[PDB]
Amino acid sequence: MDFNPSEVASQVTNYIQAIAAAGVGVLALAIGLSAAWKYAKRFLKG
Amino acid sequence: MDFNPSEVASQVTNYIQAIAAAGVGVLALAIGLSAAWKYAKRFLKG
Amino acid sequence: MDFNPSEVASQVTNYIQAIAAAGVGVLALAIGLSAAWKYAKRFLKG
Amino acid sequence: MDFNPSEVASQVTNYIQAIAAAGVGVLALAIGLSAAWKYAKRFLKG
Amino acid sequence: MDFNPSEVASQVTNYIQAIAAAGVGVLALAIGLSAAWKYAKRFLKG
Amino acid sequence: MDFNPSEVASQVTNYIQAIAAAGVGVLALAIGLSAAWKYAKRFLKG
Amino acid sequence: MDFNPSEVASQVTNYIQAIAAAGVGVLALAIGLSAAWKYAKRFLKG
Amino acid sequence: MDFNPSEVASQVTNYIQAIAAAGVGVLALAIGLSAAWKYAKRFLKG
Amino acid sequence: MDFNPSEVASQVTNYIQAIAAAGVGVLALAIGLSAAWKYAKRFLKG
Amino acid sequence: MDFNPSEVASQVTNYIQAIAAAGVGVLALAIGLSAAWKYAKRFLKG
Amino acid sequence: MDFNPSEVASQVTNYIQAIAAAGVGVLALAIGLSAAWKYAKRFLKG
Amino acid sequence: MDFNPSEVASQVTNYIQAIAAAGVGVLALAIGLSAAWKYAKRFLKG
Amino acid sequence: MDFNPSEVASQVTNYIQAIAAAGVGVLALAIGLSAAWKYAKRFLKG
Amino acid sequence: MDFNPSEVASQVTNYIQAIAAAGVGVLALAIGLSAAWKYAKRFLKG
Amino acid sequence: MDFNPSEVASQVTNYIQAIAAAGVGVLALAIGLSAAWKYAKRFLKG
Amino acid sequence: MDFNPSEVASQVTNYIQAIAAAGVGVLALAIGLSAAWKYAKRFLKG
Amino acid sequence: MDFNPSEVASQVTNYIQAIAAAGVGVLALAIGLSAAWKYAKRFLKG
Amino acid sequence: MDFNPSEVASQVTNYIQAIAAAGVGVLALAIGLSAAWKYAKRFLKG
Amino acid sequence: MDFNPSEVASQVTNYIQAIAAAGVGVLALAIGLSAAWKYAKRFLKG
Amino acid sequence: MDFNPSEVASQVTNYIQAIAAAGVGVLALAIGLSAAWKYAKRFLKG
Amino acid sequence: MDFNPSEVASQVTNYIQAIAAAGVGVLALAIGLSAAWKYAKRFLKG
Amino acid sequence: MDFNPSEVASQVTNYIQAIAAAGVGVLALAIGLSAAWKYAKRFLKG
Amino acid sequence: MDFNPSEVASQVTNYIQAIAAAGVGVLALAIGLSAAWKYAKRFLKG
Amino acid sequence: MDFNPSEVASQVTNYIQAIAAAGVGVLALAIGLSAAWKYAKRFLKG
Amino acid sequence: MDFNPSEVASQVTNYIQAIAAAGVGVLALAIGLSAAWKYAKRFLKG
Amino acid sequence: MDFNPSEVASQVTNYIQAIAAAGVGVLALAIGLSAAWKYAKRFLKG
Amino acid sequence: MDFNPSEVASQVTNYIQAIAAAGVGVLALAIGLSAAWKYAKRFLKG
Amino acid sequence: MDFNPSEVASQVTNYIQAIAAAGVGVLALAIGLSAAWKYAKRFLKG
Amino acid sequence: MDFNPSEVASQVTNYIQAIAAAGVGVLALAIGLSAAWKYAKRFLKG
Amino acid sequence: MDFNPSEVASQVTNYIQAIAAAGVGVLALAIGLSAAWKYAKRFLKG
Amino acid sequence: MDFNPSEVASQVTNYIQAIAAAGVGVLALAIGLSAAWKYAKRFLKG
Amino acid sequence: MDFNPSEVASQVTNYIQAIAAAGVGVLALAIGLSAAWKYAKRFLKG
Amino acid sequence: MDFNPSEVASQVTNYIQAIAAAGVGVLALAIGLSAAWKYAKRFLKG
Amino acid sequence: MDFNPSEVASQVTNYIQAIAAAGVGVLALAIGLSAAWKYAKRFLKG
Amino acid sequence: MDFNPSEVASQVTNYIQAIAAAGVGVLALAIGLSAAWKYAKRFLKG
Repeated sequence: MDFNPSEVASQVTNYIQAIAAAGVGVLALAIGLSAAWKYAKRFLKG
Repeated sequence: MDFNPSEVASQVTNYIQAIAAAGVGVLALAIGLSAAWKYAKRFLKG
Repeated sequence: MDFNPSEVASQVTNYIQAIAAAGVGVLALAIGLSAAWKYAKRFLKG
Repeated sequence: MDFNPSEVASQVTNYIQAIAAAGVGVLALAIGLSAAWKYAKRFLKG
Repeated sequence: MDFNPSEVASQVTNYIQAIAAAGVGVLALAIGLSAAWKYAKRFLKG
Repeated sequence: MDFNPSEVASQVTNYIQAIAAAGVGVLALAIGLSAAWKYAKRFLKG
Repeated sequence: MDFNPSEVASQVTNYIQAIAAAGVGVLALAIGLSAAWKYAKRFLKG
Repeated sequence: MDFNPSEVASQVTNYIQAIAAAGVGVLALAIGLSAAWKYAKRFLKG
Repeated sequence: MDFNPSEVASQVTNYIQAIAAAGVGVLALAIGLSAAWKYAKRFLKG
Repeated sequence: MDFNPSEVASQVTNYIQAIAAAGVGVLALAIGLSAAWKYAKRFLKG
Repeated sequence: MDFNPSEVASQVTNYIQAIAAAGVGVLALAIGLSAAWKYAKRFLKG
Repeated sequence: MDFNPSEVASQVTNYIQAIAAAGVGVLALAIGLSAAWKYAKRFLKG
Repeated sequence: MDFNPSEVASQVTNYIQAIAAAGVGVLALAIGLSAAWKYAKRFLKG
Repeated sequence: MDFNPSEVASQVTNYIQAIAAAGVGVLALAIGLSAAWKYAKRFLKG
Repeated sequence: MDFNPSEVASQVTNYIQAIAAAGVGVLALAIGLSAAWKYAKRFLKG
Repeated sequence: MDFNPSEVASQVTNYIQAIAAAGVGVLALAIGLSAAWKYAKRFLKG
Repeated sequence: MDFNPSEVASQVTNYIQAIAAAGVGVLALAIGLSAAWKYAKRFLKG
Repeated sequence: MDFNPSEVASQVTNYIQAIAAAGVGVLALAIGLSAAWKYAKRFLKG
Repeated sequence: MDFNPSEVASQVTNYIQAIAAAGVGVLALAIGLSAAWKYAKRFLKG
Repeated sequence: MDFNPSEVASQVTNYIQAIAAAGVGVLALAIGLSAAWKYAKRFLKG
Repeated sequence: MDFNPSEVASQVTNYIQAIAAAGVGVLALAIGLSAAWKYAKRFLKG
Repeated sequence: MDFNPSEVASQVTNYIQAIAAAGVGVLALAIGLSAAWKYAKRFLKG
Repeated sequence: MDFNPSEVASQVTNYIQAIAAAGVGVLALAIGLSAAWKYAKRFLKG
Repeated sequence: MDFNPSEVASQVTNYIQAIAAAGVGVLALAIGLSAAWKYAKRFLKG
Repeated sequence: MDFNPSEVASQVTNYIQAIAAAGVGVLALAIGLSAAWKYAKRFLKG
Repeated sequence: MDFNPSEVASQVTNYIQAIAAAGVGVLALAIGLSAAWKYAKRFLKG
Repeated sequence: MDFNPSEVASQVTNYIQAIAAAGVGVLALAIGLSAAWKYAKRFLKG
Repeated sequence: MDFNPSEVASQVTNYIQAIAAAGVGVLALAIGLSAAWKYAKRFLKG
Repeated sequence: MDFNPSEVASQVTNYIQAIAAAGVGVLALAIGLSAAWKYAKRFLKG
Repeated sequence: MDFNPSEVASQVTNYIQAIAAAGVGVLALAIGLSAAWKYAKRFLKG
Repeated sequence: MDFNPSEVASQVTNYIQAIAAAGVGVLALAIGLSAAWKYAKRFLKG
Repeated sequence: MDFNPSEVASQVTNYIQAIAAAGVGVLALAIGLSAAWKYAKRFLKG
Repeated sequence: MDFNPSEVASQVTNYIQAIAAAGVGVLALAIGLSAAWKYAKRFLKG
Repeated sequence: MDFNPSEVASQVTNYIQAIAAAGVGVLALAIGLSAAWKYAKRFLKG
Repeated sequence: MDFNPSEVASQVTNYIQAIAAAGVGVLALAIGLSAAWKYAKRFLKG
């Protein structure tokens, strides 16, 4: 069993598409907000 | 999840239309008034 | 357990809606005031 | 402890009501005076 | 004993709720203050 | 598999064209507005 | 008994699905929080 | 010893009440003065 | 007596279930803690 | 004597409760201080 | 019987193809995961 | 009686199939575990 | 049989070309992403 | 050493009493003069 | 006397229960400690 | 075979010229952009 | 790939010619107007 | 000797009280000065 | 081969002369422009 | 590339000769007019 | 003499209590110091 | 090679004499002009 | 050597008394001048 | 090298004596003229 | 018959060429694999 | 000889008091300087 | 050889006196200039 | 026959030149790759 | 033959001069590049 | 041969003087430049 | 003579007390040093 | 000869004093340098 | 002949002085290099 | 014939000088190589 | 003659005191060295 460990490269990688997103990916709703958060202060700052 | 963070550009931006207005936008009622406020003093100043 | 860490993206994000607000969000009562604070000085300044 | 940092928005904000006043707020006694100060010179200026 | 190490995930995690708070969590009383601290200087700065 | 990791340089980079835009790119509608936001206050300021 | 040690590959592997999760897996509730923990400080930091 | 690091949140925080004041806090005697300092120049400026 | 030494495979193996746990198994209470121990330092580190 | 090595799991583990604390645990008095140490510099930095 | 022990080289070797896989081979499902496990922590770590 | 000692080669060999397994063979349930035992420590170690 | 073990150097090595790739190689799709993942946060960070 | 940084608030502040005066303070001899300077031109201007 | 040497299997075996323990068995008090010994260095190492 | 492992230094190194480029190298199209990305915000910021 | 990142200096720079213009450049139609805006008020002011 | 490493938590910690002060602690004489340093420039800046 | 790694100091360094320029170096055409960009707004601002 | 950024001083400066003129320079046709504009009112005012 | 080798388990074990301490045990005075050593550099690092 | 990095202080510094001039230095031809630019408007303004 | 790093707080601090002065301190001869520089223009401006 | 940065206070300051003059200093020939410029208009204005 | 036993040295030796190979010789297909087996774990381990 | 290896704990530990100092300890003369080094740049930076 | 590594603390430290100066130290000729550079623009700015 | 066994030293040794290479020798193509494998991850890691 | 094995120390050692170089030695062309690789990102990062 | 391995301390150490320089040492020509690189952007930034 | 061989157990055992020490026992002076040797490198490593 | 092997403990140990130094001991001249090497980059890094 | 075998202890031992050196002894030229080899990578790694 | 068997001690012994070498003696060319073989893997391993 | 063979026990035994030493006894000079030989490699290995 050697073809096994390669086909597996498919096993980390499918676990990763959304995952890589968890900090960066759902967060864009709150994170752009860090940007949106800027405007929060400038209307105040202008 | 990568299409996520772009679609999100829609999330800061919709939070911004009125917001950008808060200092400049409701204030035009009181701010033009800073202008209107000028006349306040000139009828007095003329 | 891999579906776990994604469903979790729901765990930072729900902690964030008000939170992101704490500096920008309650503060708009005092912060616009930084703007309102402007007028404080102009009636004096005009 | 996450509800903590929001309830706290109450902690900057209560520190701010008078505070925001310190430069603008007690000063209106002396500052309007900057205005009152105008008249000081005009009776002289008229 | 293998079910042991998983049930344990409960052992770090219960040690963490307040803990994660210690720097961010009690500190919001002093930290928002870093924000509140801003106003400290602006009434002075305006 | 070594030609793989280079061809991949194509994988971050295609994820980036719009992305790099998200803060700077959709925002130019609201951001120029930060500029447009200037005029907001000057007609008031002039 | 030689088919034994292979069928066994099933014995480490079933012990692993949740297990691999214990540090990474339950922790995403507290760990994303390390991320969520970021926001903790920025509303303060902005 | 885990209850230790939380009870400690009490250790940074008690070190902070006056401390946060050092730049903003004693300074209000000299800093409002930056404001008071304004008047210094206006009686001269009026 | 030859069936003896096989039936015995049952004798090491029953001695092993908890045993294998001793370093890894009770320790997950203290070990996850090595993980929990991380958070110990980050609230401090953030 | 085989029940011995398991009962022993009790021997590392009781040696560990405070111990795990030594770097993280007494140190929270000085370590939060690394955090408290932050404020040290900001009142200076603000 | 001497050709016997060589033909036998076929007897260890056929017992080995999957076997060699047992730790490395089924495990790639959980092991790449040790890699996949990395990403677990970075979305959190980024 | 000389054909006897050869036919006997059948007598050690049938005693051996499971036997050879006793240390390696039942143990794969606990031994892979030595491998599974690895993961025990890494979720802790990661 | 001695030429055997050398010709075999061909047997590990052919098992290795893709294999060496499994962590580094398929992953460049997700890994550059760790890089691509950077941009995820900067449009937010800029 | 934590009482140190507060007692120090005494160190900027004592450096400030005259200092704050340097532009506004010695200058009142020349600055009122900017006022006195007015009269310079009016006896000429009347 | 032939039943003698078998009944005797009882004579090595009863000498062995604790004995097998001597290196592994009392030592678990000091040996887990080799494990406990790990923590000794990590609180220092973390 | 010893001259082999040196001639091989040629084998990592030829795999590296473009590779080293993958994060830094294709990315300069998107990365300078991080710089170009600056200007994105300043025309807005000026 | 090293000549790549330099040739790229061409990639930010071509993105910049008009861009640098966006706030300053289209705006001269409205901005000179800030100047033109002056005259707006002087015919009124003269 | 296990009570040793805990009692020792007393050994880093006593080395730390002043130490933590060295950059933040003696420096408040020069650092507030960074603040005091501000005033240096404003009497000049007002 | 030890004289190799030093002679190589010549290999990063020759890759650097223009490179260091890429952000600062081609950009001076657009960057001074950030300065030139100032004038853009002042003729408007004067 | 270091001689680059100096030769560039030529790039802002050539963009400036007419530019500096835009508000002051074309405007002298309309601006002297602000002066010419005086006469507009005096023939009326005399 | 068979009870001998067990009673002896008492002979390694009594040699071990302090001994196990020698690297970990006296060293906590210098080792926590490796931790204390951290602070050495941070007051410098902050 | 340690005398190297000091002799080098000569390498940034020689790159700096004109350079520091680029914004301030060639620009004095156009910048004093910002001053000269004043007069542009006053002959108009007087 | 631990008393060393504290006694050293004396080493940055003695390097600082004049130093802190270099920008603010010798410059008061030229900087008040920025103030003195004001008068330069007002006798002209009055 | 620490006495260096102080002796240097001599390096900005010698660059400043005439420099501070450039706008205020050569200009007094043209600037008093702004005053002289007054008379230009009054002989006309009287 | 004495030349017999020497000519026979040919009889063990011809039985040995492949034979010596059986453990080392066919096994290089599976054994290098023990080496190849290394890589199995490192792509996972890197 | 067993009391030997413990008494020896005295042999690493006496080698350590100054030693632990070498990087952290003499260096505080140059390292605080890294801090002192800060001020180097701020008088320049203020 | 143990007295060696301490006496050596003398070897980094003597390499450091000027070195620490290289960025901060020769640069004060050009850096104060960053300050001197200020005046460059103000005579222009006043 | 005694000169035989020495001349034979030639028989293991000629079997060894390539052989010693099999794990280390062909593998340098894949092994340097373990090194080359590093770069795989750093372009990703940088 | 005993002088043989020493003269041989010459046999590993001559195989080593370049060899030791293979990872460190040819690689300095690509490795300094890991350093050169830094600059890759900073011109982008500055 | 034991005096050999010490005299050798001379063999790593002579390989190190320039070597240690390769990243830090030739690079000071390009690295101070990272500092020199600062000025690149400030004349632009001032 | 049979009591002889037992009384003799006293003859190996008295030869052993120091002896067992020779590698472990005198060596603790140099061996802890292997530990002490650690610190050798960390002050360097920290 | 039994007193021989103990007196010998003197033979490894005298071979060790400098020896233990070879990697750690002469190297402190180059190794502290790894520390000194830090400063190499920070004057550049500050 | 019995004095023979002792005098002989002189025969292994004289064969050993250099010999023991062959792996450790000539190799220190290449081996310290394994240490020297470290630096190879750090100038690259720093 | 009795002097015969002693003179013969010369007959095994002369057959032995090279012979003893055959495994250890020619092999040092390939065996040191087992050592040299180490380096084979470390340049790869470093 | 029977007392003869016992008195003789004195004849093997006196031949043995040094003899037993020959392999173990003179060799401790070279053998501890096998231990001393360890250190040979670790200063290299650390």
